Amino acid sequence: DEALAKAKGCMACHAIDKKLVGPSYKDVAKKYTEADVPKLVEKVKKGGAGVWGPVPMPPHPQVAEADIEKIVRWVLTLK
Ligand code: HEC
Repeated sequence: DEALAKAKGCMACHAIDKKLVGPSYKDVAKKYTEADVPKLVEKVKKGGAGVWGPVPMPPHPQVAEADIEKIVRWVLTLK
């Protein structure tokens, strides 16, 4: 949910309705659906670049994959 995203440092680089370093969560929800959850979860975990730009999202080797999936399913409901 939102409190979890913020507890895991996500909202330093992402906001619901505007762009910061990474895409807005509303743009992420517009690009993907619940079909894509497994793919997004790997991206947050392993990090990486190129889908939205050249600046990489760092890996998250110490955030539980269960928590990441929670944040990701919530991101996707922001329409
Ligand atoms: C900067 C220090 C970041 C923090 C911390 C987090 N994210 Fe991020 N994210 C960042 C960038 C620069 C990008 C674009 C990467 C690219 O391919 O261009 C992203 C991307 C995402 C995405 C979209 C993934 C994709 O479309 O391939 C999601 C769903 C996302 N980020 C979620 C997310 C979560 C849940 C974070 C906290 C656990 C998190 N990000 C941190 C920059 C940064």
